[PDB]
Parts: sequence; C-alpha cells; structure tokens
Amino acid sequence: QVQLAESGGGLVQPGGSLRLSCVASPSLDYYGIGWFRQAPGKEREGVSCITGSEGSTYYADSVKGRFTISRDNAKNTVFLQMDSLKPEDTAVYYCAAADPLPLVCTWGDEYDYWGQGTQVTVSSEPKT
Amino acid sequence: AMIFPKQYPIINFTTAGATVQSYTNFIRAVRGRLTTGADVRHEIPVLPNRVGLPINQRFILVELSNHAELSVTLALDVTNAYVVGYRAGNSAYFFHPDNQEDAEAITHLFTDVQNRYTFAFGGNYDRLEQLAGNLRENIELGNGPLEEAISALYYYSTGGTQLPTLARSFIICIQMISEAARFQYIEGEMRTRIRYNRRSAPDPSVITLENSWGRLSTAIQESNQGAFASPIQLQRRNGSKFSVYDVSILIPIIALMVYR
Ligand SMILES: [Cl-]
Ligand SMILES: [Cl-]
Ligand SMILES: [Cl-]
Ligand SMILES: [Cl-]
Ligand SMILES: [Cl-]
Ligand SMILES: [Cl-]
Ligand SMILES: [Cl-]
Ligand SMILES: [Cl-]
Ligand SMILES: [Cl-]
Ligand SMILES: [Cl-]
Ligand SMILES: [Cl-]
Repeated sequence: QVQLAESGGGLVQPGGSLRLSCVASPSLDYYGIGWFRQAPGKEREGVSCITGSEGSTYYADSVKGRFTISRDNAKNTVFLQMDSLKPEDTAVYYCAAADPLPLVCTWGDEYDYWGQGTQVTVSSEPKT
Repeated sequence: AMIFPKQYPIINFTTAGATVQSYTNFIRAVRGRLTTGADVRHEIPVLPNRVGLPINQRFILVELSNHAELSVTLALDVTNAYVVGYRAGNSAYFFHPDNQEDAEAITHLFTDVQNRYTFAFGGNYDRLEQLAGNLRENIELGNGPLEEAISALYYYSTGGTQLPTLARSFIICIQMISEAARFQYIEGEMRTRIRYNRRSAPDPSVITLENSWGRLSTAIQESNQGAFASPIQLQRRNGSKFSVYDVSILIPIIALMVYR
C-alpha cells in the first residue's frame, strides 16, 4: 500500500505560479503518479502523469508547456510546477498512484490510491 | 600479452528475496546494456540495427538465480531484446535461428559448454504456447512462476523437465525479462506481482502490447512530428479496444523500440 497527501495550493493572480507536492508514505515505491483536477459542478479531468522508474511524462493539451511534472524519489514526492496560471485552472487538484499507469493515464477510474486534494484558485483579473 | 576469448556482458537477477527495488534495478540495468550510445527518437531509445552490428556487440546475458541456488543464463539479442537460448551447467540450448546469419551469430554464445543443442522450433509465442499446451492468457506470472521456471530450465538437461514445461518456462522468462525491458507498462505489471507476492496471468492489455511492439516501433519511427499516419489499436484490461494517434501517448508505455 501507499498513502498520498497533496500540498502547495493557494490563491494567485493570473500569470502566477504554484508548485504542488504529492507526498507518498511510507515511500513512492516506483508508483506512477497522475494529477487530476475538478472544478465545482464539472467532471474531473486528468492533467499530467509520470512513470515510476523512467520519469516519462504526459500532459493534457490544456496545460502543455505551462505545467511541468517531476519525480523526486529521495523526497518520496512528485511535483507539479504550474506556471502562467489562468482563471480556468481554478479547481481542486488531486494526485493518484498506480503501478503501472493506465495505458491512457488520464483514465482516473483505473488508479488505485488517491490523495485528498489541494485547492488552487486563480483570480479573474490582475491584482490591485 | 594474453589473448582472451571475447565475452558478452552479464546482468544478474535472483528471485531469492526479490523486491520491487531489486527487480526495478535489474530491468534498468538490462535497458542500459541494450541502449548504450543508442539513437533516441521522440524520447524513446531505438535498439541497434541488426544490419552492420558487430558480432561482439550482438548479445547480452541475463544470469538468473533462485531460492534453490540454481543459476541459468539467458542470451538476449540486443536488436530486439528477445531470448535466443540459454545455458545451464555444461549445456547450452538455442531456438531454431530464422536465417543463416543468425545461425552464425549464435555460434559465438556460450563457448565454454561441452554440450550444444538447437531446438527444431523457434521461440515466438505462438510456437511456445503450442508446445506448452496453454496460451499466455492462462500462464501465471510472478516471482513464484519465475522461481520454478529457473529450476525447470536447469533440470532440462537431467530429464526432469519435459518440453511442454520447458516451453512454459520460456514463456514466463521472456515476458518477465524481455517484455518488461521493452515496456514500462509490463515492467510495472511484474513489479506489482512482486509487491503483493501474488501470481496471475497477463490480462488482455499486456498481451496486446506484447503482440504490438513491432507495429508500435514502426508507427513511432514513421510518424510526422509525432502524429501517426494511421491509428494503432490497443486493448484495455477488460478487452475493449481503443485507438492511439500520437507518439505522446506511447511515451509512458514503451521503453525501447526495434530499429525501423
Ligand atoms: Cl459534472
Ligand atoms: Cl478522470
Ligand atoms: Cl549484474
Ligand atoms: Cl526525435
Ligand atoms: Cl531484429
Ligand atoms: Cl536457418
Ligand atoms: Cl561451446
Ligand atoms: Cl492452447
Ligand atoms: Cl498482483
Ligand atoms: Cl512484436
Ligand atoms: Cl479496463
């Protein structure tokens, strides 16, 4: 087994950045990790994934370039760096674990373990 | 100066006390010996082209040990990561070569044994399933099956293993070594069996990946900036089919490709 806990969410203005953490306990243990997001009253959608031993990555079209997923085996953590955030990125972000990743890694129903989610909010206009 | 016969590199794995880490370390080492200086296409290493590959770089060896403290050594062809034969004690056994050039290449394997044999049949899954009397879908995989398969290969020289069990043992080894080296997905399937200390047969998603490796290698290397000329059909775990149109979907799935 594995237990997952997300952190790093917050409120930013458009163009802001957040770095989400998916921490696996007791160990990441070569699990693949997928990140998902869900906004109120909308369907959950896969955002990005990374494999367990080669660090191969995949990104949904809506976040390519802006988002970067990376794996830190020593810290038992998978990170999601989110740059150039937009209002449309507002959602609860969840990480999920599977070994192997589902063949299409945005198939959330096939993951085995889930975190509790971290909230990301991007304001609709610049600050001040 | 001393003149030595040439040697192929050996990678070790043991089922005795195997862990997710030891299995992962083994598969990573096998990949590393398959892809040294290799070309990389769309982030995916390409195995060497068989044409022009020098004989002294043609093979790598996997030395397998088990809790019974037996050892057998499988020979893998670096051009496709597949098993071409094995050595146990003072005997070596080879699948029937596909051509005279491959027949010449295998004469350079296991040049210390006193007994060399060639099976009349090749090592493709269709043939091995026929001899084993079971399809891949009904042959359980895991550390337990591999432990037993190593013993069966070892005892084939003594009369304690008959050909159907030998063929079954090859099916187990090939999937847990060759297909796991080729596919991150199958690596993970085998690691999960080790994690839970369970055995189970491969599901339709695994089998179809195995059957599709050559066609996936072709599609990736013929793609137009990652977009496929024609979609490839794969199978989900429940057997339903889905289409893949782009290299980006295969990047997490595949680890190595055959030269195209
Ligand atoms: Cl909804
Ligand atoms: Cl989903
Ligand atoms: Cl080794
Ligand atoms: Cl390229
Ligand atoms: Cl070949
Ligand atoms: Cl021949
Ligand atoms: Cl010999
Ligand atoms: Cl059959
Ligand atoms: Cl399992
Ligand atoms: Cl194939
Ligand atoms: Cl399914």
